[PDB]
Amino acid sequence: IVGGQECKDGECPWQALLINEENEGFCGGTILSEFYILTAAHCLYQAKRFKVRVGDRNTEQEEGGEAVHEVEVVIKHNRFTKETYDFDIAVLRLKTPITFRMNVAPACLPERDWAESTLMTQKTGIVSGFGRTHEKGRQSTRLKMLEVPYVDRNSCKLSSSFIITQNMFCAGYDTKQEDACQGDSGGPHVTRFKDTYFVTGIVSWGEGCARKGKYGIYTKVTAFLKWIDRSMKTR
Amino acid sequence: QCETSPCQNQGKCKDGLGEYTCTCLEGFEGKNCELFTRKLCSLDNGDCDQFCHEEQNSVVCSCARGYTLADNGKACIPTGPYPCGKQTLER
Ligand SMILES: N=C(N)c1cccc(-c2cccc([C@H](CCCNc3ccncc3)C(=O)O)c2)c1
Ligand SMILES: [Ca+2]
Repeated sequence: IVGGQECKDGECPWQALLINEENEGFCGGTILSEFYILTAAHCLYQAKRFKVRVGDRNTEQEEGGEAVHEVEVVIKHNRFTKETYDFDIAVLRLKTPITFRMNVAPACLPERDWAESTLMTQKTGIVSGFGRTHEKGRQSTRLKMLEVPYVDRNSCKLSSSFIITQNMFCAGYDTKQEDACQGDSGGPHVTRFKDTYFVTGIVSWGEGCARKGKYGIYTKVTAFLKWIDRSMKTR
Repeated sequence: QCETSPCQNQGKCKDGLGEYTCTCLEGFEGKNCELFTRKLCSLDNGDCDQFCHEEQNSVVCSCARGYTLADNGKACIPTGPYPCGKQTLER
C-alpha cells in the first residue's frame, strides 16, 4: 500500500497473506470463512508453493496470534485470462479451519443486488496488505490499509491503457500518491456500511503504483458472488 | 398543546404540559407523523442495518450469515463472537 496507514488493532482481521516456500508474503487474500480465503487467480502463478498465514500484523517477527494454514484445494476461475487478468479470482480451501480470534475474522459477502446499489455506490472502499510501500520500494512489514475512492467506469476505462472488463472496477486517486501495489494483489478491498465491512473487490493489478492519471484495478466481486458461493462448497 | 392538533395524518396526540406527544399510525414518522415510513432502500438503506430490498412497494431488511434479523426488522444480531465484517476491536 502506497500512502494510507498501518491497520489499528482489530481493524483488518479479514486480511490473509499468501506466503511462498520461503515464508515470505507475495500476495494477500480475504478470509471468507473458517475454511475459505478469497484471492486473485494470477497469484496462483507467482509461487512454487504457498500457505495462508492469518493474524499477522508484522511480518518482521512472531508476536503470537498468527497461524499458518495449508491449502487443501485451489479453486481458480476457469475463464482466468493471463493477458487481461479477466476473471482474476480464485478461492482457497484450507486443510485446517481458521480459529476466529483477535485480528482474525471473516469479511461479509454481500448480496449482489445490494452491493451494487448500496456498496459500489459508496464514496470509497478500503484496501489493505503488506505489499510495496512505493511503486518500486520494499513491501510493508506492517499490515497497511488505505481508503480508496470508487472510480466511474468510463473514467476508469479512459485512464486505462489496458482493457477494463466488467469483471473489474477502478479505485484510487488521480494523482494523489496513495494506492495498492505489488504484494497487495489477491488482497481485500472492502466497503463499509454502518460499521460492517463487505468484500467488494480483489486487488488485481494496475499500471504502476499510485501513478498520475492511473488507478488501482480490482476484481469486481459482485460479478462472482454466485461463483464464490458454489466454490465454497468444494471439498 | 394538542388543541392545535399538531399530529399529522391522524396521529395519536397525547397532551401533557408545555408539550404534547404524537403516536404515529401506519406509515408515518417524525415528531408529528409528518415523515413517510421506509418505502425505499435509496433513502437511509430503508433503515436496515445491512441488506435492503423492496417487497410489495415496501422495504424489507435482511442480514448476512452469522447474523439474525432483530424483532424490529432492521437490526442484525450476531449469532457468534466473531461475525463477518466486524473489526475485532477488543483492546
Ligand atoms: N496500483 C495498483 N492498484 C496495483 C495493485 C497490484 C499490482 C500492481 C502492479 C504494478 C506494476 C506492475 C504489475 C505487474 C502485473 C502486470 C499485469 N499488467 C496487466 C495489465 C492489464 N491487464 C492485466 C494485467 C507485476 O505483477 O509485476 C502490477 C498495481
Ligand atoms: Ca509476525
